[PDB]
Formats: sequence, C-alpha cells, structure tokens
Amino acid sequence: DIQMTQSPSSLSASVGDRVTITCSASQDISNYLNWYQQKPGKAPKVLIYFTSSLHSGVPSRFSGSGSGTDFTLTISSLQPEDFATYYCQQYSTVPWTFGQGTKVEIKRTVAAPSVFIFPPSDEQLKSGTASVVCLLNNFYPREAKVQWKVDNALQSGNSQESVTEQDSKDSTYSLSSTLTLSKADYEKHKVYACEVTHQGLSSPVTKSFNRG
Amino acid sequence: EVQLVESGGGLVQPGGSLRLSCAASGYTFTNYGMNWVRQAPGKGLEWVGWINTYTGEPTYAADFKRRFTFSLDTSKSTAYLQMNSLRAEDTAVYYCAKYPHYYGSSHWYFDVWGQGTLVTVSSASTKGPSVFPLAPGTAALGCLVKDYFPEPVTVSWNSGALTSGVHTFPAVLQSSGLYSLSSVVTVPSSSLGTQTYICNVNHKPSNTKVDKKVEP
DNA sequence: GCGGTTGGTGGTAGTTACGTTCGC
Repeated sequence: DIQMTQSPSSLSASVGDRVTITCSASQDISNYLNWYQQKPGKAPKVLIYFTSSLHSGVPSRFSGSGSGTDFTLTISSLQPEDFATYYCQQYSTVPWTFGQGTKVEIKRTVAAPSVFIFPPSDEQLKSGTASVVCLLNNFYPREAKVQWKVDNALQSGNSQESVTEQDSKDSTYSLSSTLTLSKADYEKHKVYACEVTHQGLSSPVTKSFNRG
Repeated sequence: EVQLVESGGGLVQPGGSLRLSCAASGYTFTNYGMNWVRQAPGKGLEWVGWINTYTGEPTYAADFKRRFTFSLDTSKSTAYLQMNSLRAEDTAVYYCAKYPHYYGSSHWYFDVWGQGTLVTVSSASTKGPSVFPLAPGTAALGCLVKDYFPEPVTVSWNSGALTSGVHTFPAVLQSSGLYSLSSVVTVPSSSLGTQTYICNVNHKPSNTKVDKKVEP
C-alpha cells in the first residue's frame, strides 16, 4: 500500500503570505494526486484534483504541482478562512490512501485574553460537587498559562483545559480551565483564584472570588 | 442538487453490529460508485472501500472484508455499510462519497460527501449530561454540560437567536470516562435583568433536551 | 462558447463523453 507523508504537519503564517505544503508518496503515483481542505466539524472539500487542476468554486490562490513521488499545494496569499487541515490523497493503486494532514494556523497581531471566573452554581453544589471555571476569551497566540490558587496554595495540576478551534474570521482562541472539587473539599477553602500569563499581558491577570 | 445523507450512527458495544445508510439524491444513482471513508476523532482519513452501484460489486481495503459488508437498494437510491464484530478502534465518523459528475479520463476524486455519522464502540453505558449555569461593560455567562457519554452534544443560545460572542468548547474526557464541556457567551452587563438568556442543550444519544435560564 | 454545476440511455465497467443541461 502506498504511504503518503505531508510536510510540515502543522504551520503558522500571516494573511497574504505564500504557504507551501509538501506531499511525498512511497512510490511513483503517475500524477494521480488530489488535495482536500477540512474545516472543524465539516466533511473534507476537494480543492485540487489530478495534481494541478483547480476545482470549480475554489479561489485561484490555491494551486497544485508535482510528479513522481513529490507534490506541493501552494496557497499564494493566505486568508483567515484558510484555517483548516489539508490532506493529499493518491488514486494510483488501491487502497486509496491519504497523507496524515497538515494543520494551517493563521497568524495575527497579539491579543490579550479577557479573563472571567465562575463560582460553582447552587444547582451543582446541591448534588455534592463543585466546579470552578476560568475563561480566557479571544486571545492570540494560542499559548497561555493558567494557574489555580486556592487560599494561596497552587492547585493547577488538578484542573483540565479545553481550547476552541481558531476562529475563521478573527483568528483568535478562547480557553476554559475547570477545577472540580467535592462539595466537602470546596467548603474547606475561602479564596479561589485563577492567574493568567500570556504574551499580550505585561503582568499576570488574576480573577478571584471568596466562597459565599 | 446532488446530496448524500447518511444515518444509522450510534453507540454500540464491542462485538455488536450497526448498519449505516447513505441516501443519494439529485443524480443517476447507478452511474457513480459509492465510496466509504472514516475518520477517527482527532485523526486522519481512511478509505474503507467502494461499491459499483450497477454491478453491486464491492472492493474493500485492508482487512475490512472480514467484518464489513457493502450493499445497495437501488429502488431507494441507498447504499449500506453493515459492520459486524465492532471493535473500539472502529470508533470514527463514517462518510460516504461520490466521484464528480464527469469522472472520465482519470478525473477521480471525492467530489460530494455525506455529512458523516458517528459510530462509537464502547462498553460504557449511555448517560445524559447535567446542565449547570455559569452565572455572570461586558459580562460573560454560560452553561456547564457535565458528565455525559457518548459524544456528541450540541448547544445553542436563545434557540439560535444569539450567535455573536458564543464559544462552545470541545469536550474533555474526565478520569471517570465521562465527557464535560462549557458553552459561554459575552453580553453587556446592562442587559443582565433585561434580556433572558437560555442555553439549549441537546444530547441525542440519551434523548436528553434541557433548556437552562442563566440568571445573574 | 465552452467548461461544470446537469440529463439521459445503457449496462456487469468509474460506467464518462456524449446531448437533452447549467452558468458565466
């Protein structure tokens, strides 16, 4: 079976930049190579087929080239909506096979997160558990550090984070950090704080509340 | 319009069976093969195989023929993927896909795709989520969607009328083996007490529908 | 006019370039 390898596996580039993604086949595939674009929660969409043919409806900034075992997808002027995973696919020999995918992130200017903290609801507490939620809203770049301080003692390792996919319009991210305690454990502490470090912040931002 | 509509996805125990369907419309059904492609959560694309829709002849990749069967009902313009002896590693979104209107002279590519149907193979039991409010010139508010299985969950605000500033986070798998997520939105602090804010949570797998007023 | 987004007959085949179509 033909193994297809893309390079790079992930890249970041600015609006208007030229981006190239390479696809290498484990054997000669006779120009039978297609490119697809896949956005979060959508099926893949064909962009280029048969090496170099642009599909109807696809902007002319997308082009494809290659022969033998080496193929390239070029985006001549990257746009915010091009956030997506791109896949090459051979149809020389069954089974048809895809590359592993290349994730493309869109660079933008640094944007600090807006930080919010949420105490556990009475509804959850009545069931015997307490989730404290820290929200970091609309920031770039993606790297952010969240520390949890409960009466000044660090509990960061007990929390779980989730990050949104990059926004296809404004190229920002949002992040949640959730620290879940038993009702009993929650009630033995007073001050709950999340402290946020990000490139957009000259010093850490802390949001906190006092239990009850 | 050419469309492919899939159905039949759901939660099934290891060793169990599921039949997926791919209903085609808006073209001559027997002029195009039907292809099946799957994608494991957060993973790449894998071609399962295809079937010639006139001859009914299937071609399977790798070892899928042991456990999977492609079939047709041309009177319904529908292709089927029957899956038997399902394993955990079969958890994936399953797509059907067809070649372009003109595919001659090697113009072969997946032109139109179904929307996908998620197959989850797990010994874990279905569980509906608990929905808790995340209480609030910009205020943030939200809903915590806690302790559910399997995927997926959908969240809307005010029955879809509120879209600006909405962020629904990807679920995280907890130690328990249950998923949890939050959905949040930003509003003017002035509107707290003015506008009612309701998050609408749908967890089809457990037939759970919950509307939750998020009050300050 | 001419390349796709289409129509229609035949048919064991990606079947596929054609015409009756569609759209710049």
